[PDB]
Amino acid sequence: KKLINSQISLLIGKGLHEFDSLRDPEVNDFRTKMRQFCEEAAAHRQQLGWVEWLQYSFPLQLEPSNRALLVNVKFEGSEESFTFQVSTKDMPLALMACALRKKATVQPEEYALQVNGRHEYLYGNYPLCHFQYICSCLHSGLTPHLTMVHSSSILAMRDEQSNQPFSIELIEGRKVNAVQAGLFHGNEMLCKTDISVCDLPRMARLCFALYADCPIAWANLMLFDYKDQLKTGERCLYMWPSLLNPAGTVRGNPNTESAAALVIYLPEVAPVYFPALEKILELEHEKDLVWKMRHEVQEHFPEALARLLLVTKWNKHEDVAQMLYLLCSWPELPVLSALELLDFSFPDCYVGSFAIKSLRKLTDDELFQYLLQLVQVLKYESYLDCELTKFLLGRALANRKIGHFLFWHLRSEMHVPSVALRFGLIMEAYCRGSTHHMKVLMKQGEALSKLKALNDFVKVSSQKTTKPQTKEMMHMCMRQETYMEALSHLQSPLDPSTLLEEVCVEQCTFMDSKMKPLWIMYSSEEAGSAGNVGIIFKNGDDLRQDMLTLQMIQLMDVLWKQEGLDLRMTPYGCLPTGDRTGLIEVVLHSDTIANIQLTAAFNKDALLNWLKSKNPGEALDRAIEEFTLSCAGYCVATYVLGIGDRHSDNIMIRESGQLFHIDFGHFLGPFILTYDFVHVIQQGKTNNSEKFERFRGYCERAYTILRRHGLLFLHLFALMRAAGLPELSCSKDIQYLKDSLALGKTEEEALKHFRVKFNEALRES
Ligand SMILES: Cn1c(Cc2nc(N3CCOCC3)cc(=O)[nH]2)nc2ccccc21
Repeated sequence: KKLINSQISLLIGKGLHEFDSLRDPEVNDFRTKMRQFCEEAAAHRQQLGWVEWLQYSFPLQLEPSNRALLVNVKFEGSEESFTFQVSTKDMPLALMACALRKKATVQPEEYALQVNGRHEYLYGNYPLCHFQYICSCLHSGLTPHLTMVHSSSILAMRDEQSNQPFSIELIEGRKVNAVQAGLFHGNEMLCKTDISVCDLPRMARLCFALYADCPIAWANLMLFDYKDQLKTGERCLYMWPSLLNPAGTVRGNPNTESAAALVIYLPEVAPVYFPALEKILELEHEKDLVWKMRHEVQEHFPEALARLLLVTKWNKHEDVAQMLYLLCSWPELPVLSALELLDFSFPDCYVGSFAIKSLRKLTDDELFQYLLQLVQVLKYESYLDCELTKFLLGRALANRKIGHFLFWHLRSEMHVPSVALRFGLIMEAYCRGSTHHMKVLMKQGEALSKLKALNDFVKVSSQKTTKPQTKEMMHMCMRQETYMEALSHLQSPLDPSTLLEEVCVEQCTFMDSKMKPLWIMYSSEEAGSAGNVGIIFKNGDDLRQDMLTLQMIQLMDVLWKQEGLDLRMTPYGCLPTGDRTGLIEVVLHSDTIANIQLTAAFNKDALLNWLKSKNPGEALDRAIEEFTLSCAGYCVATYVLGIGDRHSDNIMIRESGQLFHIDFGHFLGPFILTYDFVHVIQQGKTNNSEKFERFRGYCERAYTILRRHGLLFLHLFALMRAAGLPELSCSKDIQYLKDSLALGKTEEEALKHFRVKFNEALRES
């Protein structure tokens, strides 16, 4: 009744009074409208069925021949566990019907299979092989553990989890040192840094830059307000430190004490708004030809809308109204085309609304893949109340996994003052819709706060004393009441399906490096070996570049699995949580190349003998295949993304044989093919052509599949420019993908070019 308001403030890292203190009507209009939208989404959520509620809380973790395996099935009420044998091609209902007959001695449509000690469920018309939990148990050799949960238990859980030419007067400034004005409609100008007042578009930006050559500060603002009315008159521009930047935020600097301010005046012409859609509908040499053929583009080339929207004159109101008439009648564009329109080059709200309309067909799995890029588009946005915010919030309240990651993508960027207001207001609105999930994320917030204090304890002690004494100091600090309660019994921020319960204090350690990252181990009695999970807590380094690289490798694996090619990739979870704060998922039963190299007689034998120890007898044959597929997959991945600084310490190998990279610090500027890995692929033989030429084929096929989806990597990386990455800021960064994948060249021309690069790495081996 009263605690909710106080709980949001602690959770989002900013007090609710701070929004009210600004006295801005736009912020107040957002808080009132979004709350009603979020509460209506929460009202429909309670009206949903028991299976529909499972689709929200526990989304199906699905995979992107008459095998049989035993399954341990138990009930909610009793501790009785009935183990029986089933088939991999069987439906979950068949497993439920078989479990029903076991309890009869000692209807299945009323049950749902819950994964023991996990926030995951098995349901729907899909064979057992299509589930992520089943396939993971098969390679580990473990038997799946499921619990029968009746419809009444899911329904009871739902009830407990409920809620004239344009001119401006340049007055004065106040800066520190020893003013260029320009009008923009996206990435390009409207006039020279010479435009009529009636010839001004709705999404027009007035950009400023203060300099002496030495750049000092910049400031951008919208000509029209949130209520479609042109701004008048006097305005104070709180400048941001630094030629002219149109991509930057249209909101002033919050530090009104130290940052520079510029006073400007907007001359009154009448209370002139912008004409509504109803009124709009009535009204080198290649660019002119494309605009001439505009009707043929709407009828024959719908995909060419992006090229048509760049050629249209935004500085003339006649061309804008003519284009908008076609846009309202324009057919629905596919996912790939809609992602291109979200870029800063297309600022118009109607273009943005058309993109959202085309993005409505996205599945919860597809939305999760591009979620990071969609959150970045919010930075490019002009106003708080927009279609992208409504779409991201509406889908976050429809799927709890989406709502989990959306929150963390907004919470991690709260320390940045340019996005602190927007991201905080979106999180506040989401909390009004999901009251129970707000409490769930609070437990994660308490755990990360304790981890920061534990990392600070380690950072100080490691300098004062040695490594074994600092480890025991960390152990004694963890054993405390406050630490044992906050760090136990919570949903993992890296994966909401994974439950972190008991923390194994003795297994917990730290790396003796510059930032001192924490190693946190867990265990669950209900889950068993599935509950044995680890988390790496890092503080001081920016993990935004590490996550993006790991998300692209995850995307590569998804695109390869779509064409029936499983290159056994290891896409472990990486997620930033705050100011240089983040988490890394531990890939258990794996070690670095350096640790294994340090019995074997030679360096080439070190990796092979380790595989012979973990996979004995005929199990070694699978480990070589697992290594060959993973090496070929990561070889293309490290070449396309351009991952440099590669040594034995940043390359890891699983006990099953799977090879994977870690520590992605530098990207986008050949691929390493050292004989140490080649020796494993060739089964230990000095000369094995039949085993090497197969590996050569896997590298060539993986490269061609990514070339076909070449535009997808180009569209997503262009949207990530808003984040402000140090290695992904200029047009030269996106050019690396155009050079590595060779988009301009044909399928055969790029494959022949790839063969030269493949032989270059083999000659250096
Ligand atoms: C070796 N070591 C590392 C190195 C390190 N390990 C990483 N992981 C990736 C997931 O499987 C486990 C290893 C990812 C990464 O970026 N850096 N971090 C540590 C943190 C605490 C203790 C030891 C640590």
